[PDB]
Amino acid sequence: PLHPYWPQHLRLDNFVPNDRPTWHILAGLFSVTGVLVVTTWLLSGRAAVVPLGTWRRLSLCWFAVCGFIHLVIEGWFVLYYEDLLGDQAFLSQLWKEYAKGDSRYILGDNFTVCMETITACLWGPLSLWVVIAFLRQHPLRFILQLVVSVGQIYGDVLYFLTEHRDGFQHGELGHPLYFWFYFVFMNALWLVLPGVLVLDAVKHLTHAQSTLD
Amino acid sequence: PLHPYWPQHLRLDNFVPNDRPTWHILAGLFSVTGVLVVTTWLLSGRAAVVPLGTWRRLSLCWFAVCGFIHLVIEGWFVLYYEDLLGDQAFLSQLWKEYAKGDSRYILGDNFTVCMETITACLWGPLSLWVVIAFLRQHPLRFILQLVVSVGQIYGDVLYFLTEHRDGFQHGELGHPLYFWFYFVFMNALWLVLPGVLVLDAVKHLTHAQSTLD
Ligand SMILES: CN1c2ccc(C(F)(F)F)cc2C(=O)C12CCN(CC1CCOCC1)CC2
Ligand SMILES: CN1c2ccc(C(F)(F)F)cc2C(=O)C12CCN(CC1CCOCC1)CC2
Repeated sequence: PLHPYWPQHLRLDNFVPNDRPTWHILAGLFSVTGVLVVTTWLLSGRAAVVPLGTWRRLSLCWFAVCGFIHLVIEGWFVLYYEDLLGDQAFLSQLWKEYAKGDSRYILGDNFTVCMETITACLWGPLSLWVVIAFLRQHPLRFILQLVVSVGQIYGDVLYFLTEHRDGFQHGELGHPLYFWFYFVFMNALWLVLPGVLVLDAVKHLTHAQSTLD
Repeated sequence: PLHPYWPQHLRLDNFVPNDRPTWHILAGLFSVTGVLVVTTWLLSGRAAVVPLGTWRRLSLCWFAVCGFIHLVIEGWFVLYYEDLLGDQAFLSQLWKEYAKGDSRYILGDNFTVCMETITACLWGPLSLWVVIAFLRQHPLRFILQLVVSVGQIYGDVLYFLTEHRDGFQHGELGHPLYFWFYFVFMNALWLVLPGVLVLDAVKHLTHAQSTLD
C-alpha cells in the first residue's frame, strides 16, 4: 500500500519512504549507545570519589543511556513531530521505522506529545544528574533515582493502558518485530529496570531513616 | 440548549438534568470532608506513638482527604463513567456538575479514564498508608509522601498539558465558576500542596543520607 502503518484506513500525505536500509539506522543506534555504555563504565571506574561496585556502575550506565535517549531521540520527536513524515534525517527515519509498531507518533497524538515532552525535559537531565550525584557521593542520589524510576513507570503504565483501551489498533497484533519487540519489549524495560531501582532505593533510604530514629 | 457542556456541537443522548439543587451536592461534600478533617485532627492528636506537631497533622489531614477523594469520588467515575449521564446518584450528580468545566469526564476520554484509574487504585491507598506510617513513626513515611506527591504532580501536569494542546475546548474560557474555580483552582492545589511536600520530604531524607555517610 501507500503507507505501512496501522490502521490501514489512515490517509497519510507527505509520506516518503526511508532511504537508508533499516539496519543502518538500527546498527548505528546500537553502536553509539554501546560506545556510550563502555565509556560510562570506564568513567565510573576512574572518576568516582569512592569505589562504586559492579552493579551500581551498571545502574549508572543505564541512567546515562536513559539520559541520552530522552534528551536526543525523544527530544527530536518533541521538536519535529509535525514533520517526521517526508523527512530523511537519521532520527526521523528511526522514528518512522519505530512507529510501524505504534502509529501514534506519526499521528501526533496529544497524550504522546505531552508525555514525551515531560520525559525529554525532566527525566533526561535528572537521569544525568543521578550519575553526577553517584560519582561524587552527593545526597539526593537515591532520591533522584526513585523519582526518575517512578516517573518512568507511571509514563509507561499510562502508555500501555491508553493503547489497550484503544484496542491495540495503532499496531498489528501479534507481529513478532513490531508488536513483541518494538512495542512490548522495548517498553517493558522501563517497567522492569526502574522497578528494581525503586525496590533498591527504598531499601537504602529506609535504612537511613531507621538510623536517624 | 439540550445540554450545558462544551463544545456546544456535542450531541449527548441520555442526558437528564440534575434533580437536586447544586448547593445540596456541594455543601454535602464540603460538610463530610470537613468532618473527616476534624476527625483526622483529633486522631493525630490522640493516636500518635509520639507527638507530631501542627503542620504535620495538617499534612496528614490533607493525605486523608486525598485518600477519601481518590477512593470514593474518583473511584465512582472509574466504575461508572459510561453512565454518568442519565443517573441521579449523589456522586453522579457531583460529576455532572463538575464536568461543566471539563467535559472529558462525560465523553469518557481514554487518558482521563486511565489517569483516574491509576489515581484511585494506587494513590488513595498509598495516601492512607502515609497517614498510618506517620502515626506509628514507621519508616517509608517520607518515601511514601514523596512518591504520592510526585505521582499527583505528574498526573495534574499531564492533565493541564493535554487540555492546553486541545485548545481549552472542553470548557468555556474565562468563566469564573467553571474555568477558574472548577478547572484551574481545584486542580492547582494538586500542583502546590504536593510540591511543598516534595521540597519538605527531600529536606528530611537528605538529612538522613548525610547521617549514614
Ligand atoms: C522510540 N524508542 C526506540 C526506538 C527504537 C529502538 C531500537 F529498536 F532501536 F532498539 C529503541 C527505542 C527506545 O528505547 C524508544 C525510546 C524510549 N522509550 C521509553 C519510554 C518513553 C515513555 O515513558 C516510558 C518509557 C521506548 C522506545
Ligand atoms: C472532580 N473533583 C472535584 C469535584 C468538585 C469539587 C468541589 F467543587 F466540590 F470542591 C472538588 C473536586 C476535586 O477535588 C476533584 C477530584 C480530585 N481532582 C484531583 C486531580 C486528579 C488527577 O490528578 C491530579 C489531581 C480534582 C477535582
